[PDB]
Amino acid sequence: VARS
Amino acid sequence: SLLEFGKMILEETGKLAIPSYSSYGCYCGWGGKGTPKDATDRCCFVHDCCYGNLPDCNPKSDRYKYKRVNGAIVCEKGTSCENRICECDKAAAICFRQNLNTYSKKYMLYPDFLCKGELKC
Repeated sequence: VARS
Repeated sequence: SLLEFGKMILEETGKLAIPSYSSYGCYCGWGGKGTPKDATDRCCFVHDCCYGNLPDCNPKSDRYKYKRVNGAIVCEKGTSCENRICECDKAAAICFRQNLNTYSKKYMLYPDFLCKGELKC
């Protein structure tokens, strides 16, 4: 989970 | 973790993360596409990129520890993921503080269709  | 980030945001800005920053602009609370609406939204864009640098970390749930050294946020040593998550959150909280002067309530609950196009990190 990263932001994209 | 998201809850810890929210507390950091409140400490820094005096605004509750929900609802002040949970649905703001194109990138705060649910970022993905569009040109960020203002400097606060750019804080969220960069924060999203920052979490994007950590594909094998879990920033929503993983907890980190930090302390205050006279106002300053100091991330304390945990796992590598925790350290990096903390640095992302710290930067965003500082960024929100630096841009409170232009925060605009009109961008709360900003509708998705007004956020179009990919912007590279």
